[PDB]
Amino acid sequence: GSLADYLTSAKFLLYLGHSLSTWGDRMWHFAVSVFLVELYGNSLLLTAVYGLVVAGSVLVLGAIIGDWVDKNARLKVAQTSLVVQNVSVILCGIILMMVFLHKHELLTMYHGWVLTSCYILIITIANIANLASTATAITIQRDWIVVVAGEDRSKLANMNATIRRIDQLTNILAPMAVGQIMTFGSPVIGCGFISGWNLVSMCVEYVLLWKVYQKTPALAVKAGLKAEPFRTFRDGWVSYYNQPVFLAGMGLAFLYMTVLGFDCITTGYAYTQGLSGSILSILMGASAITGIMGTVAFTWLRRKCGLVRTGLISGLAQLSCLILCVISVFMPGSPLDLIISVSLLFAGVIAARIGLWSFDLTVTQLLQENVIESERGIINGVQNSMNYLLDLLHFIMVILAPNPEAFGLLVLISVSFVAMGHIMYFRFAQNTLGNKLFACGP
Amino acid sequence: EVQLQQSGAELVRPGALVKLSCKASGFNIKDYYMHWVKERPEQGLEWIGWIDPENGNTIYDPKFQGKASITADTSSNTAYLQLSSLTSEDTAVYYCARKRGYYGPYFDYWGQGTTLTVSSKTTAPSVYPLAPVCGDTTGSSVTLGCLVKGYFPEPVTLTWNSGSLSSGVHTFPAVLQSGLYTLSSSVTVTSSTWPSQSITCNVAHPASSTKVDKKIEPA
Amino acid sequence: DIVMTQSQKFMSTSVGDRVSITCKASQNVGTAVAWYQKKPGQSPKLLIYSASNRYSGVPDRFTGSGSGTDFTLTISNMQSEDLADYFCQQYGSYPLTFGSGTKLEIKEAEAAPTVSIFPPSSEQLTSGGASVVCFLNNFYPKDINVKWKIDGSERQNGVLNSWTDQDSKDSTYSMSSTLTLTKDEYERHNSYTCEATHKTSTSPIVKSFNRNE
Ligand SMILES: [Ca+2]
Repeated sequence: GSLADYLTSAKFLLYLGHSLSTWGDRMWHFAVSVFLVELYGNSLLLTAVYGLVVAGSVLVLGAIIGDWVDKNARLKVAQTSLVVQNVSVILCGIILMMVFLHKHELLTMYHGWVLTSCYILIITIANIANLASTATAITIQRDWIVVVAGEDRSKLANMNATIRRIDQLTNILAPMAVGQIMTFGSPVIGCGFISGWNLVSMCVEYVLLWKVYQKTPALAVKAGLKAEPFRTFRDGWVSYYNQPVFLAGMGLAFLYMTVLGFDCITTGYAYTQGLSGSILSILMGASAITGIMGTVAFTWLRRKCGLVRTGLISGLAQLSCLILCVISVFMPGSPLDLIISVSLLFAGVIAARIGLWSFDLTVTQLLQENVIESERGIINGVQNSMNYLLDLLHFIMVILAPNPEAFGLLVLISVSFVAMGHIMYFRFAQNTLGNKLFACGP
Repeated sequence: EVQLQQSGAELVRPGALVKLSCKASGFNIKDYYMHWVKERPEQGLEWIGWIDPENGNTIYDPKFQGKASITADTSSNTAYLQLSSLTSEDTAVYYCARKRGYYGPYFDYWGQGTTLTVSSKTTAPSVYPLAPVCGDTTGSSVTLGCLVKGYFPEPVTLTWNSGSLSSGVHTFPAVLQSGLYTLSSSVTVTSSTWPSQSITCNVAHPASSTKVDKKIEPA
Repeated sequence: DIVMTQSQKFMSTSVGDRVSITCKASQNVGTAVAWYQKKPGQSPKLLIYSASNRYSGVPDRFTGSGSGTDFTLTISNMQSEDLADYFCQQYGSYPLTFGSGTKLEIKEAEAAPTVSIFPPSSEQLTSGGASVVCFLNNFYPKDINVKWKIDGSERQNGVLNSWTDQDSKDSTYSMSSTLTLTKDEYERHNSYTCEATHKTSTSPIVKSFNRNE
């Protein structure tokens, strides 16, 4: 009965839906990345262009997407989001398979611009898919995790942590599956498989969400119901500016500007120095494990010493491991100048990942619990927009100077920005638990 | 339904120790923040501090740090306020409040308020009164009055007109002087009864059982 | 800390009109302002939070407005049960500070204040107690001034005044003043006066009683 109890319940169905959504949307993302690379071939520059376009679009559009979410009905919003995202995936896949079948034929069928037109259409549709995914993630996580968790702060925390663990495991195990499939036949078949997976996943997820709605009756009472884009943008941004939790929300955003974060740094440096071929799997495993300890440490610290003090401790940890990284880069051993050094750098990045995940969970919970219900849309959309604005600045920094001394200067600047973010969070903390900021023991 | 119950009517000698209870019903105390608020007579509200029942963290106001403590008990679902080194200033009304988060928009539910009085002496009241009719001219004014002085430690409930309460009767608010209390009440009605057969005013002290009646005679 | 100020303390209003309560902060607090209503011998209850949003169950005649530094609470067509105490609170930063509060009242035709005098009671005099009392009843303007001219001198010592509250019957205010002196002090005098400086007329109403009568 207990096993049957959980299997039905109201948390497990939400977990299942989130897992399916993330799995589909990451397999498709990596498949899109590989296909475009195969088509053009120019690495680094094109990936950065794609990321820049994505971030620039999502900033502006999510600013309005939050408003559209907060002033409609929940079930309708979720259903619309799922439908849009999956239809977008199907159409983009159809076009990609078409251009693969007749590359040179489209290149000269009428003009040389057919190929570029198809390329920009692919970019546009893959973008629309990302907007839909952002919208559904916002609404599902924020609104439904807040309402289904009830009044128990402990249950809210456990649920946030479980979502983040599901996300890290899905990242580490998804690329691998995409690879095995894509490398077991002509590309046209991998695309087909991914599209079919997405469609069946959409149907099952709609059914699961309807079922969840039927078990939480408090999900139907929305307080508030019972040219214009510029106005919405301005109102959203000023509302974000005037919120009592502003300095906290900005503190997270400054953490996104960093070359010290994974993915970019690992690919770049390993390609320049240390390809190996087996160390990268170990690094992926280490990153996953440390993310998991970050989540569990967040839970324990929140239970023991409260929220704000959890943030301060997480910040201390991340800053210490990044000082280890800076000592590493300045060594006369010369990683690139300005084997021990790369190890030190990766260790710094990993422990910084621990601290970063703890801090992110803290800030997310603060947002969830201290924001008035009617704005559970505007504020979150604006925060996403700002995070991706800093990510765009990071991309500008990466593309500007690709030299080794440039990499050293980038490390220093990223550490500086992390420090400024943590200083703003410290000011927010002092403005709350004034004087007694220390003394973890109550 | 949600409500909070408080003990009330507390009298304390200066420098003593006192506890104020706050019992919540209908919800778990550990899920919210509990705040304590003070209200002085004819003064604005002041914020004392708050407690988190989950882990027992307490934040107070700088002006209240040295003499205020807040404790909570989740097993009995109650909260307690501790005041030390009380002076005559501290007499006030104290309220229990419930808040959602660190920067919650509002207080949705409040207690009923607890009256704390730092007093020094207890005694009975003296009622000396007289109607003035010395060399008056008009006989159509009536305007009699009574004055009770030196109320010990309670609030009198003086009733005039011997239960034949005319609508023209005003009970002036009591005032504190020399650690005692004083009050007066005037009735100006039934002008034909002035000098003629009149009624009496009865004052009763709850804390002293001093229920005495006096009839206002002419000068 | 942030100090919150309400400039006006009394709103003299009639029924059915619109009134505006002003709350001005000393710092750019943003939007984090709430309003409360409380009645004598009661606990305050919510009216508006975040300066714009209303609370479920509140009547619609209450509206909130303002932003940044200045905030206002608008009452449309108020009735006989909205006569209470209102104040504004902020939650932008700690410690939380409450407004001074503003109370409402009602309008009535201006009226003159009556007066009366009473000599020291003989029973109190026997117990060596001298206390003179004057009672003014049914005033039209709440503000009034009294001057106890003892022995042709405005002696500003040992005088206590206690004003009443507005009566629901005739919407009037009354006050009583008392002057306490020693038993020998009353005997060593023959002049005692008390004047009332009301706004009804420029003539100062004064009733007196010699110590010989
Ligand atoms: Ca999908």
